[PDB]
Amino acid sequence: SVSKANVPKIDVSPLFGDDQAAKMRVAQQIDAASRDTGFFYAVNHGINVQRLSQKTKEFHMSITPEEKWDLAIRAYNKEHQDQVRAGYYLSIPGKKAVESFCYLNPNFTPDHPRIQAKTPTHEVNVWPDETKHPGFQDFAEQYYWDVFGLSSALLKGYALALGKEENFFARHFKPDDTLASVVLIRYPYLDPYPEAAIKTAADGTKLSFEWHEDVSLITVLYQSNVQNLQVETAAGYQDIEADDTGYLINCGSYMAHLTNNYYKAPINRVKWVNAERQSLPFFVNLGYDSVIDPFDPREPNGKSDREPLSYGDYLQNGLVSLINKNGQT
Ligand SMILES: CC(C)[C@@H](NC(=O)[C@H](CS)NC(=O)CCC[C@H](N)C(=O)O)C(=O)O
Ligand SMILES: [Fe+3]
Repeated sequence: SVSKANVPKIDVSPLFGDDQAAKMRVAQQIDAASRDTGFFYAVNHGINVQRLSQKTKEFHMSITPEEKWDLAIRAYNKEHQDQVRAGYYLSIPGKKAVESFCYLNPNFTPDHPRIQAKTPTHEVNVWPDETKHPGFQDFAEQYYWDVFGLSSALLKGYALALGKEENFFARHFKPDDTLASVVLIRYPYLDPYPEAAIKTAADGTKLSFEWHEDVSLITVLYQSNVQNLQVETAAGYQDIEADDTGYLINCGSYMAHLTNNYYKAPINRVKWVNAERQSLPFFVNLGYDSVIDPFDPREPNGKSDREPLSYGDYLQNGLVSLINKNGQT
Protein backbone atom coordinates (compact mmCIF):
# COMPACT_ATOMS: atom_id res chain seq x y z
CA SER A 1 0.00 0.00 0.00
CA VAL A 2 1.20 3.49 -0.96
CA SER A 3 0.37 6.72 0.84
CA LYS A 4 -0.18 10.17 -0.67
CA ALA A 5 2.21 13.04 -0.12
CA ASN A 6 1.08 16.34 1.38
CA VAL A 7 1.61 18.79 -1.48
CA PRO A 8 0.07 22.14 -0.51
CA LYS A 9 -1.26 24.54 -3.12
CA ILE A 10 0.40 27.92 -2.51
CA ASP A 11 -0.98 31.10 -4.06
CA VAL A 12 2.27 32.69 -5.23
CA SER A 13 0.70 35.80 -6.77
CA PRO A 14 1.85 38.10 -3.90
CA LEU A 15 5.46 37.40 -4.97
CA PHE A 16 4.79 39.50 -8.09
CA GLY A 17 3.52 42.44 -6.00
CA ASP A 18 4.66 44.95 -3.41
CA ASP A 19 2.67 43.78 -0.37
CA GLN A 20 5.65 42.76 1.72
CA ALA A 21 3.65 41.16 4.54
CA ALA A 22 1.65 39.14 2.00
CA LYS A 23 4.97 37.99 0.53
CA MET A 24 6.15 36.87 3.97
CA ARG A 25 2.98 34.79 4.35
CA VAL A 26 3.79 33.07 1.04
CA ALA A 27 7.38 32.58 2.24
CA GLN A 28 6.12 30.85 5.38
CA GLN A 29 4.16 28.38 3.24
CA ILE A 30 7.22 27.69 1.07
CA ASP A 31 9.29 27.17 4.22
CA ALA A 32 6.78 24.69 5.63
CA ALA A 33 6.55 22.73 2.39
CA SER A 34 10.33 22.71 1.91
CA ARG A 35 10.71 21.30 5.42
CA ASP A 36 7.99 18.64 4.95
CA THR A 37 7.89 16.57 1.75
CA GLY A 38 9.75 19.24 -0.24
CA PHE A 39 7.04 19.77 -2.87
CA PHE A 40 4.29 22.32 -3.33
CA TYR A 41 2.03 23.44 -6.17
CA ALA A 42 2.39 27.05 -7.24
CA VAL A 43 -1.07 28.38 -8.13
CA ASN A 44 -2.15 31.77 -9.45
CA HIS A 45 1.13 31.78 -11.38
CA GLY A 46 -0.12 33.76 -14.38
CA ILE A 47 1.20 31.46 -17.12
CA ASN A 48 -1.10 30.09 -19.82
CA VAL A 49 -0.34 26.41 -19.30
CA GLN A 50 -3.11 25.34 -21.70
CA ARG A 51 -1.26 26.90 -24.63
CA LEU A 52 1.98 25.35 -23.37
CA SER A 53 0.42 21.89 -23.42
CA GLN A 54 -1.23 22.41 -26.81
CA LYS A 55 1.88 23.78 -28.55
CA THR A 56 4.04 21.04 -27.03
CA LYS A 57 1.60 18.35 -28.17
CA GLU A 58 1.54 19.67 -31.74
CA PHE A 59 5.35 19.48 -31.85
CA HIS A 60 5.75 15.97 -30.40
CA MET A 61 3.03 14.50 -32.60
CA SER A 62 4.18 16.10 -35.87
CA ILE A 63 7.99 15.88 -35.80
CA THR A 64 9.29 13.13 -38.10
CA PRO A 65 12.15 10.63 -37.69
CA GLU A 66 14.20 12.61 -40.22
CA GLU A 67 13.75 15.75 -38.12
CA LYS A 68 14.69 13.89 -34.94
CA TRP A 69 18.02 12.73 -36.40
CA ASP A 70 18.66 16.27 -37.65
CA LEU A 71 18.15 17.70 -34.13
CA ALA A 72 19.56 14.79 -32.14
CA ILE A 73 21.96 15.28 -29.26
CA ARG A 74 25.44 13.73 -29.36
CA ALA A 75 24.23 10.58 -27.59
CA TYR A 76 22.10 9.66 -30.63
CA ASN A 77 24.05 11.35 -33.46
CA LYS A 78 27.86 11.35 -33.57
CA GLU A 79 27.82 14.26 -36.03
CA HIS A 80 26.57 16.66 -33.34
CA GLN A 81 29.51 16.73 -30.95
CA ASP A 82 28.48 20.19 -29.67
CA GLN A 83 25.02 19.00 -28.52
CA VAL A 84 25.43 17.61 -25.02
CA ARG A 85 22.32 19.36 -23.60
CA ALA A 86 20.19 20.98 -26.31
CA GLY A 87 18.36 19.04 -29.00
CA TYR A 88 16.21 15.96 -29.48
CA TYR A 89 16.40 12.87 -27.25
CA LEU A 90 15.06 9.98 -29.30
CA SER A 91 12.91 7.09 -28.20
CA ILE A 92 13.96 3.55 -29.14
CA PRO A 93 10.86 1.53 -30.08
CA GLY A 94 10.78 -1.73 -28.17
CA LYS A 95 13.39 -0.46 -25.70
CA LYS A 96 12.86 3.16 -24.61
CA ALA A 97 9.48 4.90 -24.59
CA VAL A 98 10.41 8.40 -23.47
CA GLU A 99 11.52 11.07 -25.93
CA SER A 100 12.12 14.77 -25.41
CA PHE A 101 13.42 18.08 -26.76
CA CYS A 102 15.66 20.26 -24.56
CA TYR A 103 16.55 23.90 -25.12
CA LEU A 104 18.59 26.45 -23.22
CA ASN A 105 18.87 30.21 -22.80
CA PRO A 106 17.91 31.78 -26.16
CA ASN A 107 20.62 34.39 -25.53
CA PHE A 108 23.28 31.70 -26.08
CA THR A 109 24.24 32.69 -29.62
CA PRO A 110 27.54 32.65 -31.55
CA ASP A 111 28.00 36.20 -30.25
CA HIS A 112 27.80 35.11 -26.61
CA PRO A 113 31.21 35.17 -24.87
CA ARG A 114 30.56 31.79 -23.19
CA ILE A 115 29.93 30.28 -26.61
CA GLN A 116 33.02 32.05 -27.96
CA ALA A 117 35.03 30.67 -25.01
CA LYS A 118 33.48 27.19 -25.44
CA THR A 119 32.65 26.97 -21.74
CA PRO A 120 31.01 23.63 -20.82
CA THR A 121 27.21 23.47 -20.40
CA HIS A 122 26.72 26.44 -22.80
CA GLU A 123 25.26 25.59 -26.21
CA VAL A 124 23.38 27.30 -29.02
CA ASN A 125 19.86 25.91 -29.31
CA VAL A 126 18.85 23.87 -32.34
CA TRP A 127 15.39 24.19 -33.84
CA PRO A 128 13.26 22.49 -36.49
CA ASP A 129 12.35 24.06 -39.80
CA GLU A 130 10.01 26.99 -39.20
CA THR A 131 7.84 26.02 -42.15
CA LYS A 132 7.39 22.45 -40.88
CA HIS A 133 6.65 23.65 -37.31
CA PRO A 134 5.14 27.12 -37.66
CA GLY A 135 5.32 29.21 -34.52
CA PHE A 136 7.07 26.54 -32.45
CA GLN A 137 10.40 28.29 -31.91
CA ASP A 138 8.61 31.55 -31.11
CA PHE A 139 6.31 29.79 -28.65
CA ALA A 140 9.23 27.95 -27.04
CA GLU A 141 11.41 31.02 -26.57
CA GLN A 142 8.48 33.05 -25.22
CA TYR A 143 7.73 30.21 -22.80
CA TYR A 144 11.35 30.22 -21.61
CA TRP A 145 10.98 33.85 -20.53
CA ASP A 146 7.44 33.35 -19.19
CA VAL A 147 8.63 30.62 -16.82
CA PHE A 148 11.82 32.58 -16.12
CA GLY A 149 9.58 35.34 -14.75
CA LEU A 150 7.60 32.95 -12.57
CA SER A 151 10.82 31.34 -11.33
CA SER A 152 12.34 34.71 -10.41
CA ALA A 153 9.32 35.42 -8.21
CA LEU A 154 9.47 31.93 -6.67
CA LEU A 155 13.13 32.57 -5.81
CA LYS A 156 12.09 35.70 -3.93
CA GLY A 157 9.78 33.50 -1.88
CA TYR A 158 12.53 31.00 -1.13
CA ALA A 159 14.87 33.83 -0.13
CA LEU A 160 12.39 35.39 2.30
CA ALA A 161 11.56 31.92 3.64
CA LEU A 162 15.21 31.43 4.63
CA GLY A 163 15.42 34.80 6.39
CA LYS A 164 17.23 36.59 3.56
CA GLU A 165 16.52 39.65 1.46
CA GLU A 166 14.23 38.80 -1.43
CA ASN A 167 16.93 38.99 -4.13
CA PHE A 168 19.34 36.61 -2.36
CA PHE A 169 18.88 33.94 -5.07
CA ALA A 170 17.29 35.95 -7.88
CA ARG A 171 20.26 38.30 -8.16
CA HIS A 172 22.17 35.31 -9.59
CA PHE A 173 19.32 34.38 -11.99
CA LYS A 174 19.79 36.58 -15.04
CA PRO A 175 18.73 36.40 -18.71
CA ASP A 176 22.23 37.14 -19.96
CA ASP A 177 23.86 34.05 -18.41
CA THR A 178 21.31 31.64 -16.93
CA LEU A 179 22.05 27.96 -17.56
CA ALA A 180 18.36 27.14 -17.03
CA SER A 181 16.77 24.64 -19.40
CA VAL A 182 13.33 23.64 -20.61
CA VAL A 183 12.70 20.00 -21.49
CA LEU A 184 9.60 19.00 -23.45
CA ILE A 185 9.15 15.33 -22.50
CA ARG A 186 6.70 12.98 -24.20
CA TYR A 187 5.69 9.82 -22.37
CA PRO A 188 3.73 7.72 -24.89
CA TYR A 189 0.87 5.31 -24.67
CA LEU A 190 2.11 1.99 -26.09
CA ASP A 191 0.25 -1.27 -26.69
CA PRO A 192 2.09 -3.51 -26.10
CA TYR A 193 4.31 -1.52 -23.76
CA PRO A 194 7.90 -2.84 -24.00
CA GLU A 195 8.98 -4.52 -20.77
CA ALA A 196 12.50 -3.33 -21.59
CA ALA A 197 11.36 0.28 -21.02
CA ILE A 198 10.02 -0.54 -17.53
CA LYS A 199 12.29 -0.68 -14.49
CA THR A 200 11.49 -2.43 -11.22
CA ALA A 201 12.27 -0.64 -7.98
CA ALA A 202 13.64 -2.29 -4.85
CA ASP A 203 10.15 -2.14 -3.32
CA GLY A 204 8.64 -3.75 -6.44
CA THR A 205 7.12 -0.65 -8.04
CA LYS A 206 7.30 -0.48 -11.84
CA LEU A 207 9.09 2.71 -12.85
CA SER A 208 9.83 4.74 -15.94
CA PHE A 209 12.63 6.68 -14.16
CA GLU A 210 14.52 5.70 -11.02
CA TRP A 211 15.11 7.69 -7.85
CA HIS A 212 17.17 10.85 -8.05
CA GLU A 213 17.69 14.32 -6.65
CA ASP A 214 17.12 17.20 -9.06
CA VAL A 215 20.15 18.96 -10.53
CA SER A 216 18.92 22.53 -10.05
CA LEU A 217 18.48 25.34 -7.58
CA ILE A 218 14.73 24.75 -7.86
CA THR A 219 12.63 22.86 -10.41
CA VAL A 220 9.45 24.36 -11.91
CA LEU A 221 7.47 21.56 -13.51
CA TYR A 222 4.27 21.35 -15.51
CA GLN A 223 2.74 17.92 -16.15
CA SER A 224 -0.48 16.82 -17.79
CA ASN A 225 -3.20 15.20 -15.69
CA VAL A 226 -1.74 11.72 -15.20
CA GLN A 227 -0.43 10.80 -11.75
CA ASN A 228 3.09 9.42 -11.92
CA LEU A 229 5.47 11.13 -9.48
CA GLN A 230 6.52 9.79 -6.09
CA VAL A 231 8.55 11.43 -3.33
CA GLU A 232 10.62 9.43 -0.87
CA THR A 233 9.93 9.85 2.84
CA ALA A 234 11.24 7.97 5.86
CA ALA A 235 8.02 5.90 5.73
CA GLY A 236 8.57 5.09 2.05
CA TYR A 237 7.53 6.52 -1.27
CA GLN A 238 4.37 8.63 -1.43
CA ASP A 239 2.28 9.52 -4.46
CA ILE A 240 2.28 13.13 -5.63
CA GLU A 241 -1.18 13.95 -6.97
CA ALA A 242 -1.36 15.48 -10.43
CA ASP A 243 -2.59 19.01 -11.15
CA ASP A 244 -2.48 20.19 -14.76
CA THR A 245 -3.36 23.77 -13.80
CA GLY A 246 -0.39 24.51 -11.52
CA TYR A 247 3.37 24.08 -11.32
CA LEU A 248 5.00 21.50 -9.07
CA ILE A 249 7.93 23.17 -7.29
CA ASN A 250 10.81 21.57 -5.40
CA CYS A 251 14.39 22.25 -4.38
CA GLY A 252 17.37 20.84 -6.23
CA SER A 253 20.62 19.63 -4.73
CA TYR A 254 22.28 23.05 -5.07
CA MET A 255 19.70 24.42 -2.62
CA ALA A 256 20.39 21.52 -0.26
CA HIS A 257 24.11 22.27 -0.47
CA LEU A 258 23.87 25.97 0.32
CA THR A 259 21.35 25.56 3.17
CA ASN A 260 23.37 22.76 4.83
CA ASN A 261 20.45 20.49 3.88
CA TYR A 262 17.91 22.60 5.79
CA TYR A 263 15.90 22.55 2.56
CA LYS A 264 16.62 19.05 1.31
CA ALA A 265 16.51 18.08 -2.34
CA PRO A 266 13.62 15.59 -2.23
CA ILE A 267 14.36 12.23 -3.80
CA ASN A 268 11.72 11.47 -6.42
CA ARG A 269 10.96 8.86 -9.06
CA VAL A 270 8.55 8.33 -11.95
CA LYS A 271 6.05 5.49 -11.83
CA TRP A 272 5.35 3.56 -14.99
CA VAL A 273 1.93 4.47 -16.37
CA ASN A 274 0.69 3.37 -19.79
CA ALA A 275 -0.77 6.73 -20.77
CA GLU A 276 0.03 9.48 -23.24
CA ARG A 277 1.25 12.41 -21.14
CA GLN A 278 3.57 15.40 -20.94
CA SER A 279 6.29 16.34 -18.44
CA LEU A 280 7.70 19.84 -19.01
CA PRO A 281 10.33 20.83 -16.44
CA PHE A 282 12.09 24.16 -16.16
CA PHE A 283 15.37 23.67 -14.29
CA VAL A 284 16.25 26.91 -12.50
CA ASN A 285 20.04 27.04 -12.93
CA LEU A 286 22.22 30.05 -12.19
CA GLY A 287 25.18 31.39 -14.15
CA TYR A 288 28.32 29.38 -14.76
CA ASP A 289 30.34 31.42 -12.24
CA SER A 290 27.50 31.99 -9.76
CA VAL A 291 28.54 31.24 -6.17
CA ILE A 292 26.17 31.40 -3.19
CA ASP A 293 27.84 31.34 0.23
CA PRO A 294 26.45 28.41 2.27
CA PHE A 295 24.65 29.09 5.53
CA ASP A 296 22.83 27.05 8.17
CA PRO A 297 19.44 28.48 9.22
CA ARG A 298 19.46 26.20 12.27
CA GLU A 299 22.42 27.99 13.89
CA PRO A 300 22.17 31.39 15.63
CA ASN A 301 25.21 32.68 13.73
CA GLY A 302 23.95 30.97 10.57
CA LYS A 303 27.48 29.68 10.04
CA SER A 304 28.20 26.79 7.68
CA ASP A 305 31.59 25.19 7.03
CA ARG A 306 30.53 24.06 3.56
CA GLU A 307 32.59 25.31 0.63
CA PRO A 308 31.08 27.80 -1.82
CA LEU A 309 30.32 25.73 -4.92
CA SER A 310 30.47 27.26 -8.38
CA TYR A 311 27.19 26.59 -10.17
CA GLY A 312 28.80 25.68 -13.49
CA ASP A 313 30.96 22.96 -11.97
CA TYR A 314 27.96 21.73 -9.97
CA LEU A 315 25.82 21.55 -13.11
CA GLN A 316 28.44 19.84 -15.26
CA ASN A 317 29.13 17.16 -12.64
CA GLY A 318 25.47 16.74 -11.74
CA LEU A 319 24.20 16.19 -15.27
CA VAL A 320 26.90 13.64 -16.07
CA SER A 321 26.29 11.83 -12.79
CA LEU A 322 22.54 11.66 -13.41
CA ILE A 323 23.10 10.08 -16.82
CA ASN A 324 25.58 7.60 -15.34
CA LYS A 325 23.20 6.62 -12.54
CA ASN A 326 19.77 6.70 -14.21
CA GLY A 327 20.70 6.31 -17.88
CA GLN A 328 20.72 8.48 -20.98
CA THR A 329 17.24 9.98 -21.37
C1 LIG B 1 9.46 15.83 -14.39
C2 LIG B 1 10.67 14.94 -14.16
C3 LIG B 1 10.31 13.80 -13.22
C4 LIG B 1 11.26 14.42 -15.49
N1 LIG B 1 12.64 14.00 -15.30
C5 LIG B 1 13.65 14.83 -15.58
O1 LIG B 1 13.50 15.91 -16.15
C6 LIG B 1 15.04 14.39 -15.12
C7 LIG B 1 15.01 14.22 -13.61
S1 LIG B 1 14.83 15.77 -12.70
N2 LIG B 1 16.03 15.38 -15.50
C8 LIG B 1 17.08 15.09 -16.27
O2 LIG B 1 17.23 13.99 -16.80
C9 LIG B 1 18.07 16.20 -16.45
C10 LIG B 1 17.83 16.97 -17.74
C11 LIG B 1 18.84 18.08 -17.93
C12 LIG B 1 18.73 18.75 -19.32
N3 LIG B 1 18.92 17.79 -20.42
C13 LIG B 1 19.71 19.90 -19.39
O3 LIG B 1 20.68 19.89 -20.12
O4 LIG B 1 19.40 20.87 -18.59
C14 LIG B 1 10.43 13.29 -16.06
O5 LIG B 1 9.23 13.39 -16.24
O6 LIG B 1 11.12 12.21 -16.34
FE1 LIG C 1 13.41 14.98 -10.72
